[PDB]
Amino acid sequence: SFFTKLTADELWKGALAETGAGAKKGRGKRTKKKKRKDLNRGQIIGEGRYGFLWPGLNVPLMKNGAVQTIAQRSKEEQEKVEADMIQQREEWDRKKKMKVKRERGWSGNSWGGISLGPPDPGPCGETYEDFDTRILEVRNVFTMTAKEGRKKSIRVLVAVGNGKGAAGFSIGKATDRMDAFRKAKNRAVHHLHYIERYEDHTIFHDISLRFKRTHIKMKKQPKGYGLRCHRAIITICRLIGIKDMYAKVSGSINMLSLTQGLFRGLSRQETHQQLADKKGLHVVEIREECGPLPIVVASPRGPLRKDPEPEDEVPDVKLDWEDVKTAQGMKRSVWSNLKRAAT
Amino acid sequence: KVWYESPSLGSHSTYKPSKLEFLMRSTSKKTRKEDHARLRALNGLLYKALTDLLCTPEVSQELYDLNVELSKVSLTPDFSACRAYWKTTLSAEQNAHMEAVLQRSAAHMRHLLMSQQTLRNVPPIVFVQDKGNAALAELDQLLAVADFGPRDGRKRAKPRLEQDSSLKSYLSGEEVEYECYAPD
Amino acid sequence: SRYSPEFKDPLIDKEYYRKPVEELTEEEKYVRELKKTQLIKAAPAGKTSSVFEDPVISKFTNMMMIGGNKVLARSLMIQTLEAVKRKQFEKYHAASAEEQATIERNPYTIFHQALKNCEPMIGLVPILKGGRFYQVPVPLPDRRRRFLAMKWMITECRDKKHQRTLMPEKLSHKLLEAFHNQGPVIKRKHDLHKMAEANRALAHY
Amino acid sequence: KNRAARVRVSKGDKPVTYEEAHAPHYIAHRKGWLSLHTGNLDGEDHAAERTVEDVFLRKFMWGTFPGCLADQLVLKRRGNQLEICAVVLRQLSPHKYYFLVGYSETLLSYFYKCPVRLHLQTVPSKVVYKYL
Amino acid sequence: WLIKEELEEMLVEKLSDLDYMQFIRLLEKLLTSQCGAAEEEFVQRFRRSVTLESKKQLIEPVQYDE
RNA sequence: GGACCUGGCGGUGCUUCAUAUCCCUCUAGAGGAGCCUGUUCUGUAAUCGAUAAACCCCGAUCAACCUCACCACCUCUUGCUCAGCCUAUAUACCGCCAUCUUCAGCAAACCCUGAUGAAGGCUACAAAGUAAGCGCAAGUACCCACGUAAAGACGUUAGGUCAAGGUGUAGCCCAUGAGGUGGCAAGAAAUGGGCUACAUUUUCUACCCCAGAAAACUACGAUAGCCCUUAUGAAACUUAAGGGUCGAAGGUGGAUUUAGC
Ligand SMILES: [K+]
Ligand SMILES: [K+]
Ligand SMILES: [K+]
Ligand SMILES: [K+]
Ligand SMILES: [K+]
Ligand SMILES: [K+]
Ligand SMILES: [Mg+2]
Ligand SMILES: [Mg+2]
Ligand SMILES: [Mg+2]
Ligand SMILES: [Mg+2]
Ligand SMILES: [Mg+2]
Ligand SMILES: [Mg+2]
Ligand SMILES: [Mg+2]
Ligand SMILES: [Mg+2]
Ligand SMILES: [Mg+2]
Ligand SMILES: [Mg+2]
Ligand SMILES: [Mg+2]
Ligand SMILES: [Mg+2]
Ligand SMILES: [Mg+2]
Ligand SMILES: [Mg+2]
Ligand SMILES: [Mg+2]
Ligand SMILES: [Mg+2]
Ligand SMILES: [Mg+2]
Ligand SMILES: [Mg+2]
Ligand SMILES: [Mg+2]
Repeated sequence: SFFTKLTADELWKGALAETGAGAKKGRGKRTKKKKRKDLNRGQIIGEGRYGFLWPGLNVPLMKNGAVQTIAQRSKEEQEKVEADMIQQREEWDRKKKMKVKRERGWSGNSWGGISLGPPDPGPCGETYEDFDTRILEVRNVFTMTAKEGRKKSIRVLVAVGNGKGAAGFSIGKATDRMDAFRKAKNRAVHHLHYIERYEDHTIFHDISLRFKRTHIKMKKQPKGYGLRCHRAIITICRLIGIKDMYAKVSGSINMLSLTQGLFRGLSRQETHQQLADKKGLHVVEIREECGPLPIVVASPRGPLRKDPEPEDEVPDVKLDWEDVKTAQGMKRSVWSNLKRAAT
Repeated sequence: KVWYESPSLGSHSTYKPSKLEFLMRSTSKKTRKEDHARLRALNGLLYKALTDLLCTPEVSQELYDLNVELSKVSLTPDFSACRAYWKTTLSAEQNAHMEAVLQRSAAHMRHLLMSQQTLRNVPPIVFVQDKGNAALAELDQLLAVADFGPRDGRKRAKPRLEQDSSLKSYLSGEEVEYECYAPD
Repeated sequence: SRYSPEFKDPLIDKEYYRKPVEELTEEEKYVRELKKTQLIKAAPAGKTSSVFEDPVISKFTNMMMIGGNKVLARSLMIQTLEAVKRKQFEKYHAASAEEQATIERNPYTIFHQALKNCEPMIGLVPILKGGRFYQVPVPLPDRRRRFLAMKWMITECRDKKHQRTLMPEKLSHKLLEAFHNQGPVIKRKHDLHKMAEANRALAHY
Repeated sequence: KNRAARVRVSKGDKPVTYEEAHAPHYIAHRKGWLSLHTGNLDGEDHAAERTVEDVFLRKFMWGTFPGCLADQLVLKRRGNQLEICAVVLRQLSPHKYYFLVGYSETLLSYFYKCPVRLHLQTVPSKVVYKYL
Repeated sequence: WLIKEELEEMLVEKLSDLDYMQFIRLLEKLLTSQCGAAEEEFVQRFRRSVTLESKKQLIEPVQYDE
């Protein structure tokens, strides 16, 4: 019956079944899902199976200065039109099948390490094109609710940085994963740290700190050493602009504790100029590649002390057994000093 | 502090229990657990203050001779009146005399509470006889008057392990003027 | 209600209005100037300013009314008052000059006194203490006492014990009995009080 | 919960027209009728026939002007005249709108045996009353 | 006294309920004082006259027959 | 395994409440009888759906044929349809709804606290929240500004409906489709709702409220049974109305329970 027919919107809303107890709690999963298709997309008003040529609707109204008359395509000429529409339909399907594949993260199914692009431009014509965003953790958090039972939300941790010392991180929370991505990355650029870098490639000194239960030990390294660090530290270091560093993470490997523990340690590093000013002495760098040449890296801006720094015959500094065990060669590990891709 | 918590952040805030504050208070505000404690403690002070006034001879020689005992004292949280339950004696006639003396004394008692300025802002004091013996007083009064007449296993997956393809769809594919009159 | 809360009940009392101004107090003067600004409900069809109006009989009539049949309920009431008066005129003419002085012939006086002799002072109401309901002998408010005297009188006359006796004869006979502190309804009052005395020990519940 | 002809609250991104935004209880209060004829007046006949004709014309115009209608049709009957008033978009060329007007008026005049006129009002975009 | 929805239009701002009460409590505190003429035109800006309909019954005209 | 959070639950505390409302109080009922009607069970060759609140005179503002989807028998095969299917799945859905709701909350976008932990965000003499939108509210309908309707979000019950229609998936295609004839729908029983009663505030007649009779085995009381007639229909022991005959249980109904300001 003609009167029992419905519109396409009604038919797709029913067929897709996006509203319902199945879609309320995700009670239904969709390895095979009905996908909405616009069936009026490639359709031309006036074109039908019979192949009639209606002047002014599907063919031009005037031809050679005269009004065209009703005509019908030949059986052969109409098959070509039908065949051409089928090919155009598979070509359109091929255009949708051709989607550019994006680079993966730390692993194929992991969100960690994936770039989210620059943060969105602020309301007052503010822009962050110089900043890159990286995901550090995407978690599904499940909240038990008084009336609705277990609900699913997303907690995301992302880090931002411009590669020139300015970097930050923020947590994002939302019911949708892409709304959380927006919140974290936009928020992160308003909580930026500035990180001091020695010669714009490494840290100024070895950093050993604990944040809660996560211990991070970082070592200053020369050029060409690369980033031999926990994968998250590698990601964060590329955003900061650190090229050469060793880091060892022990204790609880909690991504959030690691991130904020890392930023706390990198933000409290004393530069060579700060050391020179504090002690009113020259900071002299001795490099084995340059032999005995003394390279003054920093000099105090104020007066220069005349009394040498006391030379304690033996320093009362606390040592790391891992560092000492290595220096002596007693540290044997099949996993240390393994060949890895450039980082 | 003790197992009973006393770390209130607004600990120094000046407790102001007045009838006017209730009208400017936010009924939307939900009372804290320790907000009751401030009310409960004030009620204890009102009990001690009335109880002590009761046993001193000078305040009112009529009041002292009665040897009145207060069962309980609970100030209204509205602050309209200070309820002051007084234990009811078994003697039926004595419950009226005690009550009458209390009502007359109550008016002067409120002024005497201003003498202790800390308790100055006291609402009108109300005395309530304990119905345990008082309710029976009303009945027995009617009981004698009354005329009694001429006597004679589907597997349930873990929600945290539930697989999702949101990343696989993300990683698989990057998702996909001039106006003029009489145009020819 | 179709009356907004602003509507006040009408005061139907001729005397209340003819009272001179001088006798009025400063409080009564304020109430009178206030009502001139207030909305007044329409007077109900039941009550009028008539000098023969009796609110108690009008109430007893409504408690006898079945299914909104006021005409029948009113007819039964006036037939009862006529039956009471005729029974007293017959007792009056048959009596001696000495006994005649004690014989009441006004049915309104008999009706009121008959009910007042049936009003129960105290009643049994279940006050709860300890998880159980104990029929505590509780004082009765004035409204409840008057209502119970009417409900007991109407209930007794509707009892099936009366066989083919019309209501105006039953009710008249019960009113004159209760007027003399006699009858079943008077017994119900006495027994209710006696039960309330046997449960005096339960007044703590 | 009532469902009939109620566009349900969403995230604030769904544009609804004035007609779509008003539930049935607002009919005759805030919104008028989409068809006006005498069949539903007391003592008047042929309400069933006017109703079937109206259901057809709405389907006919939806499929005859595919993707062009920006709102529901307003159907007016005076005497034996049938006037169809439609709010359409400005995407189709004017030649195709004139073709379809001439075609639709003629075909409907012969189908229902009455003079039929079609009145087109063009809008640049669907008029949005609110974002539900 | 003007209602909150009328104060919210004189000020052209949104107000809380407690904001309204605080303003009224402060105006009442001003009337109890010995306010002069300058302090009386100000308070009347926030007093809205309440027009009361009279409950007095309307009397029908007295007509005359033939 | 430790600590903590949330939810659920507690024969868990305290406090204040429900306005036809949880208890008592007020009025008329149900629960007992007959009848009407629904369901269950049983029965039958002989639908389906609803089925605690939120099913049970419910889908039906309605089944003698038809309706009809059931059963038996017979028949047709590109079939009223560029077929058809009341076949499975309401736990794939649209559509339209129940329910808390006789609620007042839901909430995008931001901001802040907890070390940037799961989490949390209020104090008015105010101490971190601001909030579009939706609902309530307002407005409108009915006789007012009252009342009654209408309205009532998000969410709860994978609540109801694939048999209104439509439709995803799966299945049938000489049959799970189509047509014809006849037939089923009863009551050992149980139960829900309703009607009529048990009578004297009643029954009959006149009247529409100043009457006369009736009033316990010829009273009250069947709208039941049986018989006849009429109405509708092609078709009526069957449906309805009326008349005749008949004159039964019932004598105001335990625990329990419904509605009304
Ligand atoms: K709990
Ligand atoms: K009953
Ligand atoms: K549904
Ligand atoms: K269906
Ligand atoms: K289906
Ligand atoms: K019943
Ligand atoms: Mg892989
Ligand atoms: Mg409803
Ligand atoms: Mg029964
Ligand atoms: Mg059934
Ligand atoms: Mg079933
Ligand atoms: Mg079902
Ligand atoms: Mg149920
Ligand atoms: Mg048949
Ligand atoms: Mg049939
Ligand atoms: Mg079939
Ligand atoms: Mg369902
Ligand atoms: Mg209203
Ligand atoms: Mg309603
Ligand atoms: Mg409303
Ligand atoms: Mg279900
Ligand atoms: Mg078949
Ligand atoms: Mg009969
Ligand atoms: Mg016939
Ligand atoms: Mg008989």
